[PDB]
Amino acid sequence: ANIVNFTDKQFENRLNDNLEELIQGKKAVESPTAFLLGGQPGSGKTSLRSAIFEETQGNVIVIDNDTFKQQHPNFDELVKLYEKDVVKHVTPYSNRMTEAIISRLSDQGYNLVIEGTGRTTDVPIQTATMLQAKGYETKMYVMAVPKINSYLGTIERYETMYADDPMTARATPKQAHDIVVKNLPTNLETLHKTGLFSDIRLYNREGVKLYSSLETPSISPKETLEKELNRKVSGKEIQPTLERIEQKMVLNKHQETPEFKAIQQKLESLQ
Amino acid sequence: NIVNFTDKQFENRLNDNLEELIQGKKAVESPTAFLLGGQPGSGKTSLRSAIFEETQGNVIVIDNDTFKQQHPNFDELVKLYEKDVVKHVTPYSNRMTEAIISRLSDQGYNLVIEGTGRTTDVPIQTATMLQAKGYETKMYVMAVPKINSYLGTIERYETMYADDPMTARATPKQAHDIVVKNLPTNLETLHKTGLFSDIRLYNREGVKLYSSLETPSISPKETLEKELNRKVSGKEIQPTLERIEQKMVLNKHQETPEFKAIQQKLESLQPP
Amino acid sequence: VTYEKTFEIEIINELSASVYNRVLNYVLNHELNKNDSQLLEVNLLNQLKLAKRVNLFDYSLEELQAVHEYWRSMNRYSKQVLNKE
Amino acid sequence: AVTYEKTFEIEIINELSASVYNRVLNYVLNHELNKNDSQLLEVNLLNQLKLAKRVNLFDYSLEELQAVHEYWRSMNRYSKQVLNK
Ligand SMILES: CC(=O)N[C@H]1[C@@H](OP(=O)(O)OP(=O)(O)OC[C@H]2O[C@@H](n3ccc(=O)[nH]c3=O)[C@H](O)[C@@H]2O)O[C@H](CO)[C@@H](O)[C@@H]1O
Repeated sequence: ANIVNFTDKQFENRLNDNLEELIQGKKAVESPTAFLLGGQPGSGKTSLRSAIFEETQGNVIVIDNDTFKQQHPNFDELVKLYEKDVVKHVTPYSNRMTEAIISRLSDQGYNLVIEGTGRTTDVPIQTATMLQAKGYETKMYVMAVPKINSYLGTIERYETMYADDPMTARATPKQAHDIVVKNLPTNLETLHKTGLFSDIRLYNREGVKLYSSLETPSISPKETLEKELNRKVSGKEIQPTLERIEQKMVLNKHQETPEFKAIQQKLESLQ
Repeated sequence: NIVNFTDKQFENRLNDNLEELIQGKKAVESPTAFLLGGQPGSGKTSLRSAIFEETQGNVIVIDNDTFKQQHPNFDELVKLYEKDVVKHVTPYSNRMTEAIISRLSDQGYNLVIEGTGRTTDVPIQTATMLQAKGYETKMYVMAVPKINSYLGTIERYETMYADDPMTARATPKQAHDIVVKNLPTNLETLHKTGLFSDIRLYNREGVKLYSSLETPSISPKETLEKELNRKVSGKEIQPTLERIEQKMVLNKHQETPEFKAIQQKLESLQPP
Repeated sequence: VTYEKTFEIEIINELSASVYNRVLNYVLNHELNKNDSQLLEVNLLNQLKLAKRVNLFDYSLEELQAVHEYWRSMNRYSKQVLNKE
Repeated sequence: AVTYEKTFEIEIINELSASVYNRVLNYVLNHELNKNDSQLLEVNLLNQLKLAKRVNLFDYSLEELQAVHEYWRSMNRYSKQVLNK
């Protein structure tokens, strides 16, 4: 019980607000479409949100598990205890919330964007099936991004949030990034085979469609994704990203990290 | 000539002003207007408080100074006349104050009209114009020692400067002294006109010191003079001096006649 | 009614008027639609409108100090956003 | 259609806005404040944020997005300071 727990009334309240915010300027439709997001951390899955915002012309609701982490009634007390190692403790809460939101919003039939990584086949399959027996068309838009670029993205993200709030900041473990990369190509093929999705798409960072299962029904997403994931990035292209993170890391005062020292040896090999 | 402005620019700002001011307020069948008096630094915001309580919050405060920076070309006017910008934007603020009083009195909201009481004629014409619209008219004035109000102007200025150096303008000594000099005689004058159902004097702490309604044969003149001319104890100005020094140090205004005065006074009040 | 609170209320009034007027002026000057909260500067104007609705006479010193630092913040921020010509 | 630069901002703004808004939400709910009473300092804050959060970020310039980044840094600083009783 105690600090980790929360009364049903406390959850009830936060649910009401969340729903109230989310419905702002949105109507329910008769052919509701749920877009399940995919991509390793640092991909920039926000790119997908903008493509889906455009596709649905603004009538779509984003359900992002992360945005509820700090919404645990007792969160304040849970930092005076666990500081940077707090995330684990509040995940129970944020998972329950997301599933109640996805639940109530799908009862009414609003268009949905559901934030995901695609680390597992379990979650999207379970979500897609739940939604289909409710009238939803279900799609899956996934980032197709070089592993080096996405790994750099995780580094930059953390470094920018350190500059915002030195207390909130916590980096994505390299293994957490590298697992989604190792698993995702195969996971998308397994999803392809379920025929639960009317369209699986691959987008690059610039919003450019690289693959569509609807357009190319006998081609696997797998080969195409691996190719981008593995594609080697020119010093030409990687030049600005390196410079930007380097200069952000001086302000954050992080020279003495293996990540920064590895940037120096990439910036030195190209001078 | 950037000092001028179109009638439309005025109408647009008038419309916003009115929205803002009627928010949560209600026009009534028997409206009151409360004209304020007191030298700069006397703390007239204390009067707004008492009136808010008296009207249970159903009052609209009308304050000339809040309109000065609302001139359409204001930012172009400071980059040209700098410290001396006030005199150029007063015509706009005057015309705006009058338009706002006119419209709100047309409807019949309760009003607080901020003012110094530098004259009798201005409050008189105001009261007379409002009476022709069914307003009861009262006058609520601050009675504050001339040294407390002067220290008030200083502190105001240095607290404003600490928030924003551009926005802060020193009250000139004359503006303060002229009102101190005129006020007591001006109140007796106003008293004799009978236009005001009540003339009240309040002190810094919100205590009502005099009421023409309660004592209609005693004039406000003497009670106000006692207070303007009251000798203030060293022990009474000290907290104010301390706050002033604090802001002046922060603002790097140590090299002024004011700061050396305040520093000498504070050293004279130290337990030997 | 402490002079301390009265004073803070005086300063808050002058500062909040300064900030509001800078925003109002810019919104009016650039002919921006007041009914469109999507427009950044209008959104900010609407936020300032809510801020001004409060009765400051009902606040404590700690609350007043909090309001004061609100207007320092918007003063800083408004200058930053309004950089159009 | 969209740049990495801008979308990286949007992603940052989102995590930050959620962090600031949730602080204020938690305070309001836990202290049992009437969300309908915009006279309460903490409820007036919430309402402003409800207002700021109500925008489409995909429709802003990079300049505008940086401004919005700066806003939520203000609210971060301010919210922490004001709920710091
Ligand atoms: C946004 C999100 O959730 N992903 C976070 C999650 O990754 P993670 O890989 O766990 O994200 P998943 O896509 O697996 O979803 C996580 C949880 O969100 C809910 N969910 C998600 C998708 C869905 O279609 N239906 C559904 O209900 C479920 O409760 C699920 O268990 O933890 C990481 C830390 O390890 C964070 O860096 C990610 O930001």
